[PDB]
Amino acid sequence: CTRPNNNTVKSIRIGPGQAFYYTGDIIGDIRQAHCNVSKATWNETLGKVVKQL
Amino acid sequence: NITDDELKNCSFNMTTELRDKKQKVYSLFYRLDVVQIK
Amino acid sequence: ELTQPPSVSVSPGQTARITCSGAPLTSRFTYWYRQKPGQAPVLIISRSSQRSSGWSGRFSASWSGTTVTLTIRGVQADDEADYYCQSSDTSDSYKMFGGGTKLTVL
Amino acid sequence: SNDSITLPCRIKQIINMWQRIGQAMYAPPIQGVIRCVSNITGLILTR
Amino acid sequence: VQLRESGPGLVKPSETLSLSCTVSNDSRPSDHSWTWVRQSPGKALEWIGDIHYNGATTYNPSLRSRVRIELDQSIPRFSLKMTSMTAADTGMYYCARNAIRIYGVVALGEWFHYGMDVWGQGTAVTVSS
Ligand SMILES: *[C@@H]1O[C@H](CO)[C@@H](O[C@@H]2O[C@H](CO)[C@@H](O[C@@H]3O[C@H](CO[C@H]4O[C@H](CO[C@H]5O[C@H](CO)[C@@H](O)[C@H](O)[C@@H]5O[C@H]5O[C@H](CO)[C@@H](O)[C@H](O)[C@@H]5O)[C@@H](O)[C@H](O[C@H]5O[C@H](CO)[C@@H](O)[C@H](O)[C@@H]5O)[C@@H]4O)[C@@H](O)[C@H](O[C@H]4O[C@H](CO)[C@@H](O)[C@H](O)[C@@H]4O[C@H]4O[C@H](CO)[C@@H](O)[C@H](O)[C@@H]4O[C@H]4O[C@H](CO)[C@@H](O)[C@H](O)[C@@H]4O)[C@@H]3O)[C@H](O)[C@H]2NC(C)=O)[C@H](O)[C@H]1NC(C)=O
Ligand SMILES: *[C@@H]1O[C@H](CO)[C@@H](O[C@@H]2O[C@H](CO)[C@@H](O[C@@H]3O[C@H](CO)[C@@H](O)[C@H](O[C@H]4O[C@H](CO)[C@@H](O)[C@H](O)[C@@H]4O[C@H]4O[C@H](CO)[C@@H](O)[C@H](O)[C@@H]4O[C@H]4O[C@H](CO)[C@@H](O)[C@H](O)[C@@H]4O)[C@@H]3O)[C@H](O)[C@H]2NC(C)=O)[C@H](O)[C@H]1NC(C)=O
Ligand SMILES: *[C@@H]1O[C@H](CO)[C@@H](O[C@@H]2O[C@H](CO)[C@@H](O[C@@H]3O[C@H](CO)[C@@H](O)[C@H](O[C@H]4O[C@H](CO)[C@@H](O)[C@H](O)[C@@H]4O)[C@@H]3O)[C@H](O)[C@H]2NC(C)=O)[C@H](O)[C@H]1NC(C)=O
Ligand SMILES: *[C@@H]1O[C@H](CO)[C@@H](O[C@@H]2O[C@H](CO)[C@@H](O[C@@H]3O[C@H](CO)[C@@H](O)[C@H](O)[C@@H]3O)[C@H](O)[C@H]2NC(C)=O)[C@H](O)[C@H]1NC(C)=O
Ligand SMILES: *[C@@H]1O[C@H](CO)[C@@H](O[C@@H]2O[C@H](CO)[C@@H](O)[C@H](O)[C@H]2NC(C)=O)[C@H](O)[C@H]1NC(C)=O
Ligand SMILES: *[C@@H]1O[C@H](CO)[C@@H](O[C@@H]2O[C@H](CO)[C@@H](O)[C@H](O)[C@H]2NC(C)=O)[C@H](O)[C@H]1NC(C)=O
Ligand SMILES: *[C@@H]1O[C@H](CO)[C@@H](O)[C@H](O)[C@H]1NC(C)=O
Ligand SMILES: *[C@@H]1O[C@H](CO)[C@@H](O)[C@H](O)[C@H]1NC(C)=O
Ligand SMILES: *[C@@H]1O[C@H](CO)[C@@H](O)[C@H](O)[C@H]1NC(C)=O
Ligand SMILES: *[C@@H]1O[C@H](CO)[C@@H](O)[C@H](O)[C@H]1NC(C)=O
Repeated sequence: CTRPNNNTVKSIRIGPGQAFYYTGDIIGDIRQAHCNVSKATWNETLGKVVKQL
Repeated sequence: NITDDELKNCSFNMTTELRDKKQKVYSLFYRLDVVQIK
Repeated sequence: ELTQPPSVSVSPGQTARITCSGAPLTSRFTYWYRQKPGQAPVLIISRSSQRSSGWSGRFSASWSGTTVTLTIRGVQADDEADYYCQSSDTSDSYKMFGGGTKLTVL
Repeated sequence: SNDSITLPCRIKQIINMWQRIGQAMYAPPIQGVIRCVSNITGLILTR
Repeated sequence: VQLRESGPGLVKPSETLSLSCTVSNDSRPSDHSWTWVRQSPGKALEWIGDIHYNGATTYNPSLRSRVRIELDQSIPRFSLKMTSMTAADTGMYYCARNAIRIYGVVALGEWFHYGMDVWGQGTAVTVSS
């Protein structure tokens, strides 16, 4: 799994010694977070389940 | 600059270390952490 | 569809601007081409990643409403051709062209 | 085989852990990229 | 990158159309888009259709009932099947490469069209008798 965004994190102080972080900017390749699953591995799983059900 | 289309560039006010002085900064957020009442 | 001026007249040396208008240009991206008569079209403005203004070399383009202005910096007499803006629909189903715009150089 | 389905995943920052309403924990965003690998062991199904 | 069209030159009316466009010197031929666009004399351009190597094709819906675009990938040459030729379709026709670059998962739509960089020879499509 991944969040493929090169991201810049900046810091500020909101009050009497209270730091805070925020997403400043991203460097420029706007993507979407995702996860890969091996396909043939997953079908091999579900055949075991219906075998018992 | 132009294109089609999960981020919001947000105008934003906030306090500072001192009690009276304000702070006009900007940041970014996602979709599901902010709501319309622009 | 799209909307263009039919012809644009300018002297050499000045800055000619062509405004491609149209209903799909609220959202989608605009192409540009050059075609000499009797020869092939030529892509003149392509794009990089989305937050990168596409590409800025010799030409540029701005956006305001449904209008897209085609900025031509440093007009000479050799770029005489017919020009075309291109986009697709916001539904992303089919691809249309501009009407066509002649460059008139004094 | 030699294939990989891919899921769309979203990102949030304001969580409510274990549905305890009133408590709201903020997620500090972190720099660099994100990679984490995990096994699959347990599943929940509902008739 | 090279490309060359292929045409008969003179086509009778009410017959069909067989065109193709051979591509060479392409290090990644497999990840672009391939399209036909035609042009009438003294007119604007006229998009026809497109093909990608998965097999997915779209078309101009007004022309869709008479056209078909197919593909060989061993020889990088994609074809063109227009039926029912009329004299109003006399013009200058083009094959073109529409490039796509990738910023992530292809199956999630993390790509964008670069733009149509490479344009064909042009062919004097003459529908006459
Ligand atoms: C889950 O599983 C998923 C799998 O299903 C998996 O998804 C994969 O994700 C990764 C990343 O998340 C994806 O990787 C991307 O791939 C893109 C494409 O890379 C391929 O194509 C290039 C292009 O090579 C062309 O040119 C050479 C000659 O130099 C030819 O030999 C090639 O054949 C090809 O030629 C064609 O194109 C020419 C140009 O149009 C044509 O003229 C020609 O006719 C040809 O048709 C190949 O080179 C790649 O092969 C290897 O080569 C390079 C060489 O350095 C290696 O570095 C590389 O790693 C490969 O091993 C490959 O085949 C990439 O574009 C993309 O990389 C961009 O992004 C990263 C990160 O931002 C940058 O570091 C990188 O530099 C690239 O950025 C440039 O381009 C983008 C364009 O969008 C810009 O945003 C950016 O600013 C920068 O632009 C600058 O440079 C440009 C060119 O240099 C220039 O044009 C710009 O103007 C600007 O100057 C990235 O690597 C991968 O595709 C996914 N796969 C699938 C199937 O989805 C996922 O990760 C998995 N997840 C997990 C968690 O596991
Ligand atoms: C449960 O799973 C089953 C199977 O596991 C699911 O059934 C499958 O569902 C699929 C989508 O719902 C369906 O795939 C489609 O099949 C048709 C015919 O086979 C095919 O044409 C489709 O391809 C189009 O769509 C995909 C994704 O949208 C695109 O990646 C692809 O390129 C095609 O899109 C192009 O044409 C569209 C037409 O409107 C354009 O809008 C679109 O933008 C795109 O154009 C671009 O791509 C072209 C190609 O590069 C390019 O030329 C053009 O210029 C643009 O760049 C798609 O494969 C399966 O057929 C279907 N299978 C079965 C057996 O039914 C089922 O959905 C799941 N259940 C539920 C409830 O979701
Ligand atoms: C900031 O960006 C966001 C998204 O990045 C954008 O929110 C979206 O705005 C569009 C346009 O208002 C909405 O798109 C609609 O989506 C449905 C289905 O996707 C379409 O069918 C709709 O088309 C009909 O409605 C239009 C309304 O005028 C008609 O013109 C059209 O012909 C159709 O009848 C329409 O495209 C989309 O729903 C939102 N997204 C969300 C999550 O609400 C937002 O508008 C941008 N901010 C500003 C100020 O524009
Ligand atoms: C999830 O990611 C991990 C790594 O981030 C992937 O593991 C990698 O899997 C590939 C093949 O599945 C391995 O490549 C093979 O390595 C052998 C050993 O040298 C080589 O001889 C083969 O020719 C082949 O290249 C790779 O080594 C392995 N890497 C690690 C660190 O384990 C895994 O496949 C990913 N899973 C999914 C579902 O994407
Ligand atoms: C959000 O909008 C603001 C508008 O002010 C952008 O901030 C400006 O960005 C330009 C270049 O990116 C700088 O030259 C200015 O100095 C910035 N203004 C201020 C007040 O700092 C900001 O870049 C936008 N956010 C993102 C992520 O692009
Ligand atoms: C996921 O489970 C597998 C079980 O096969 C783990 O693989 C083995 O784990 C043991 C102890 O953790 C190691 O001694 C072996 O060397 C591992 N074998 C291989 C081939 O890796 C695996 O470690 C588990 N995943 C994680 C992230 O711990
Ligand atoms: C993100 O971009 C910065 C430049 O703004 C660079 O220094 C950094 O190395 C990039 N991140 C990664 C993981 O390469
Ligand atoms: C595009 O936007 C970037 C940052 O948003 C800016 O630096 C650049 O000048 C803009 N280019 C044009 C042509 O508007
Ligand atoms: C932030 O404060 C300034 C003055 O302090 C004000 O002009 C501005 O409108 C405020 N921003 C918002 C989004 O209300
Ligand atoms: C392909 O064309 C390029 C120019 O685009 C050229 O440099 C190269 O030599 C050509 N390839 C071969 C094998 O001749």
